[PDB]
Amino acid sequence: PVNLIFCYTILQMKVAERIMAQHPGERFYVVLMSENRNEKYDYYFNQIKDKAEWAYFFHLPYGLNKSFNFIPTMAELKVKAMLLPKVKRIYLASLEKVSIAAFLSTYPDAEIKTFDDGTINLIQSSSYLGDEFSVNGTIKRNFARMMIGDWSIAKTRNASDEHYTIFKGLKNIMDDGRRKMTYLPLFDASELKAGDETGGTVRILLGSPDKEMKEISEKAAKNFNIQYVAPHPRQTYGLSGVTTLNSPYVIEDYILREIKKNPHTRYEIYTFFSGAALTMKDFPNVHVYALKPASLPEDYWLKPVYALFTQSGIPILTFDDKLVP
Amino acid sequence: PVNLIFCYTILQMKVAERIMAQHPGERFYVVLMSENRNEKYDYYFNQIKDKAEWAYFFHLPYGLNKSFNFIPTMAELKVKAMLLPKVKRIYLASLEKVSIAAFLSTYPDAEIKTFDDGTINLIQSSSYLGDEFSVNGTIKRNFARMMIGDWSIAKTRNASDEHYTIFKGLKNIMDDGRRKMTYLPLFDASELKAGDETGGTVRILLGSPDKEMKEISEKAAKNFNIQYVAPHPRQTYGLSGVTTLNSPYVIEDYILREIKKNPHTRYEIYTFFSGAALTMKDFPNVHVYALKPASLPEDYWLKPVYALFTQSGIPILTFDDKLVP
Ligand SMILES: Nc1ccn([C@@H]2O[C@H](COP(=O)(O)OP(=O)(O)O)[C@@H](O)[C@H]2O)c(=O)n1
Ligand SMILES: Nc1ccn([C@@H]2O[C@H](COP(=O)(O)OP(=O)(O)O)[C@@H](O)[C@H]2O)c(=O)n1
Repeated sequence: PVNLIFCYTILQMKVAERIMAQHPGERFYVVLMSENRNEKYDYYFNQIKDKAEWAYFFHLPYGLNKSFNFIPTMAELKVKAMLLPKVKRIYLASLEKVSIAAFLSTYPDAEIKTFDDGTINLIQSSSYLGDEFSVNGTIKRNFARMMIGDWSIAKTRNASDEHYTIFKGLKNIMDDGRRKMTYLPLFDASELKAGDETGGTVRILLGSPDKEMKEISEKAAKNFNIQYVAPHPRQTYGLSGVTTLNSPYVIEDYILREIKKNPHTRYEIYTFFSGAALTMKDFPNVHVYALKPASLPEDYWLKPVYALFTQSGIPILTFDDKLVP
Repeated sequence: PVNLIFCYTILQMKVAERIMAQHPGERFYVVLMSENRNEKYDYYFNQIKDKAEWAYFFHLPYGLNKSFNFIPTMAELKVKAMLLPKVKRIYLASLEKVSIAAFLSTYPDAEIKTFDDGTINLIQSSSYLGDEFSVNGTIKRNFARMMIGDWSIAKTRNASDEHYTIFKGLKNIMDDGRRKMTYLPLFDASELKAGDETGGTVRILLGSPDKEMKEISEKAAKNFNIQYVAPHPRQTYGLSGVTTLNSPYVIEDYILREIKKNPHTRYEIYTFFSGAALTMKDFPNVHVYALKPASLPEDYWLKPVYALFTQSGIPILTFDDKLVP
């Protein structure tokens, strides 16, 4: 159980030091956020790093703060005035209307538009009311409590008149009557020239970011005879006995390039319920499979995941990982 | 006149690219804010940096985001759950209740306490109603409009039950009946052992951060025969013909050390109305002077500055800079 202190000036750091020296028995994490860095600043930051359990110094880009901790002069007013950019419109993920809400309000006349955060846009309001979410003090209740509140503010607090979704035909949480829904497809399957699938089958497993799916994954690769793993961008460890595909592209892009180059090849994409299955279903010559490992709990994925997948036409294969050496 | 786009995932960056490619004639600044960095992320960031008029990639500290752009698994819920720190209390500058407001609300049961931003705490509510601030479309009106709103939310939106001020005897903007005011003195003048001022006078000019006070400053140093300049921490250029004092300390600290070491020396501190004069007035053997250059406009400092200074007992000297070679 910790205390936080936030600073943005040297004198505020001296205050942080007085506050800590007054609570010798307490734990402190201390964040300095400042546009300036120099000998003077560091010296007082490092004084705080020596007393705090943890300390971080965000070195922000010049002119992000349009207010002042001091009383400004006509000079200091004019400079900030004429560097403050002139802002007509702002685009952001729906949930960023919550977390970058304080910046939004400093541009009250900017027209706002949002786009999907990701697959989290696809869980509809009522789903967060399910029994799955309604036990108490549980980790699933706290999540639902949170999203319900966050979506509320994203929908009701800084009027934005349009929402971009990348998912064709699945109801969006932001489709609330208060805004235009626009479909914006990220991926161009035309000009690919994909024909009949002769000359072979390439099998790829999508990697999981959970370091704990390493052994399930390796078994999946063996069971279904998959040669390649496409690692998750949030993924950090490796699989043994499976050729990892190293590439700067995300999977969808990489697969689009391969189809262009290999227009007769059957592509099989296996995934533990990654969002990619949803963006990829309709790709020509691509066949997507959800893998549901029997050894994980049933509640390891939220009920809405299963619904979304079968609603989207993706096979959910039961996989008996425990029967694989 | 610009458009902003904010992202926190690769797919959101692809959306940013579609949005820009659809407004070829518009200017874009694009910010990616992400906890992960790698080949995959950079590649898509650099794609955006090639189309945007400007682009910046904040590489945030792990686990700052307690929500999800994807639908999380029981694993992904548990990990975030048990890394999310346990937070009892949060300390921050009064105005940071506005700018870090969205983080505050994600800790609804944390007890909150504030401290002064700086001298800006000393301008009282009504002062922002002055004629000085009440012409229209002016830069001074916009400032007052802004502070009035910011103070309102700092005072009324995330109940905090105590405010620390570093200024003894000057009314604080946060002294609104809704909270305890506590004086927290930053600076220990006792144990200094300052005696009668014999053995000489040391004169120091406080540097201005306005690169445009360079010539006024140099003249001040010459006029009043000041040998040393203490440069501002926000200050970035140098003075000619004045020995700059290089030190990691801020002025108050540095002066405290000097008095200990030189307990019979008279210290004269000259300043164009820096906040330091307010924290320093009562230091033993320190005599502070405000310098008001005749060649600047009268409205270069806000009326409340002058009031605060004379209210605080600091001499305001008229300085005829134009009469100095
Ligand atoms: N192995 C993988 C998995 C996901 N992805 C990308 O990650 C996106 C969504 O994955 P997800 O729902 O498991 O979690 P997040 O990626 O939204 O963080 C997909 O649309 C793919 O572009 C990938 O490139 N390779
Ligand atoms: N030449 C100077 C001027 C200010 N300062 C520090 O800056 C603080 C306030 O200066 P100010 O009101 O001109 O503007 P800010 O410093 O609040 O940004 C003082 O309390 C000093 O600690 C300094 O160390 N040296």
